Amino acid sequence: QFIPLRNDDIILIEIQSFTKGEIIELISNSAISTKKAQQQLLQRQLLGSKENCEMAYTQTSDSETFSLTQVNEDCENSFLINDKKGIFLRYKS
Amino acid sequence: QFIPLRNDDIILIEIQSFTKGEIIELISNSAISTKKAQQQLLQRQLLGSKENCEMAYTQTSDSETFSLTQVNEDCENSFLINDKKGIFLRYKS
Amino acid sequence: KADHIFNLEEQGLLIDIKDDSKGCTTKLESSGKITHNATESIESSADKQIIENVKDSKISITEKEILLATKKSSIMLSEDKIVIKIGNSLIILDDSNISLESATINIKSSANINIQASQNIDIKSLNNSIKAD
Amino acid sequence: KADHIFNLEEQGLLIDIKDDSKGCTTKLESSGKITHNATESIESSADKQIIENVKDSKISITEKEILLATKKSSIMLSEDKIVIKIGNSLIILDDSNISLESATINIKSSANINIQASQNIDIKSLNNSIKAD
Amino acid sequence: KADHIFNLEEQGLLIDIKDDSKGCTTKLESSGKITHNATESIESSADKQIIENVKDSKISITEKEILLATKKSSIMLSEDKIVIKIGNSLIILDDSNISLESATINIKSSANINIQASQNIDIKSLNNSIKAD
Repeated sequence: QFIPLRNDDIILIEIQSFTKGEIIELISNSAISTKKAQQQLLQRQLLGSKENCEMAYTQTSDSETFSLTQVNEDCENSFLINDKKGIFLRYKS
Repeated sequence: QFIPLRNDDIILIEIQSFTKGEIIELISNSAISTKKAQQQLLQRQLLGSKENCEMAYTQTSDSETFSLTQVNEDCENSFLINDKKGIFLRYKS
Repeated sequence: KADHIFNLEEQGLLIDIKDDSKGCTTKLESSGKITHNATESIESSADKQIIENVKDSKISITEKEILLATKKSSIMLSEDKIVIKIGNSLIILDDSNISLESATINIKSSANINIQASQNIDIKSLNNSIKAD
Repeated sequence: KADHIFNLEEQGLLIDIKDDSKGCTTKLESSGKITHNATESIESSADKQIIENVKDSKISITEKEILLATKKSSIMLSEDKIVIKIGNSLIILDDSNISLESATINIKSSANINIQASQNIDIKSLNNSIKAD
Repeated sequence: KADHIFNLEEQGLLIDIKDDSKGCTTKLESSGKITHNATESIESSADKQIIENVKDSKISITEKEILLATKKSSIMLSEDKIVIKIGNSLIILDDSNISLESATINIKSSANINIQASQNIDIKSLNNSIKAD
């Protein structure tokens, strides 16, 4: 993989000597849920600038869905795989 | 990414002081091969509950395959890309 | 400002490309049915053949010759030679050569049978050639 | 040595499967248009019906009977019984039985009206049955 | 209890949606061939045109008028006016108005030429109007 460090993340930094700084851990995120984990189960990345591409597998109590969406200014791409319905391919606006 | 800690994983836990516990490393898996690594080359995630979605790239000695499968109770979704054959899309039961 | 779907289910593809007023909705259901729909038009061009077959029930299209055929029955819309068959009754339609072959001919009317020409007329016959008033 | 594309846009599917010389280019645009193209041939078989409908303008294909119909107008290419209708003027075409029903008949020519037979000929009539020279 | 495939290869799409007994198998091969298959039926509706073209070999469908045309040859299944052309031989088929225009007419039979009416009959002519027995 190759995920470089974006701006606006918060980072452990030792100062290992006089003029030797290093980076150890990461203290931030950008994708969680905000619900009680009995209604949502989010498992996903985010991508690029604007964070507009979700490789999400959001099993709710309803169904198990897979997704590759895109949210752009009125180009709204997607990719969906259910279990009740199955393989979708959509374009919206 | 956002992969929360599932149940039934085994975990290094220091006790950094009186009433300060933390979590450092992970000692478990859920996806390997069981063959001699001259016949299979598995590279994959697993997803959600029941572990039923594999983003696998299983190059055997036969061929290089890509896969996004789903194993549900008689809804058996897939997505395959070979080199000999190419882009597939299937639904089975 | 439109919307687009492409499915796959137990039944089959349910594909549409829809504006609010219009669309193009194609299926391939699992019940042996194929359908296609549109709100203006369907065109389909080729170079040699456009053939549809259900147990010798053809509509073929070549460059020149349109066959509309089943068993014992075939309109042949050939170039300059229309042939309309039931054995045995041909109707050739040419530039200047209409035959109406058969074994038997029956002809009815109610007001007129106007039979004109611009040269001679010959009605050759056998045992009877009758009339009434 | 070929190339293959499968799109989706605001307009619709722009699907082709192309060698350098040949190809098969299908669309489903959003403007109510469906097109299909090829460089050799198109075939399509079924088992019961091949039906196309635009406001009672049919071309249907059954196992036996080809209907080519709109309102008041229907060529029926049935098996051994060609029926060509405008009410009221039938032209049955059978094995040995051609009728040309109508109300009125007018017939023109310019060189010959050769009317031959191999048995008797009967021209039954009413008030007039005329000629000229 | 069915199965579904959607391919892409060097040759092209090999798409089927199959139960054990039935299915719908469409291709787009790279050899200029398009095929579609089913086990019951194919339907396809539109609103203006259904046109197939291979070097002026049409089958078009409008709301009203079915053209079945190549060069010099065109059945026009218009509403209430069947027109069947080879230049120069028209056969109009109307409600009560059948013409059989040509330059020449030849007519054969073997058993009967029954020519009846319910009003007068006029056979106008020139130089000959002959018979035999």
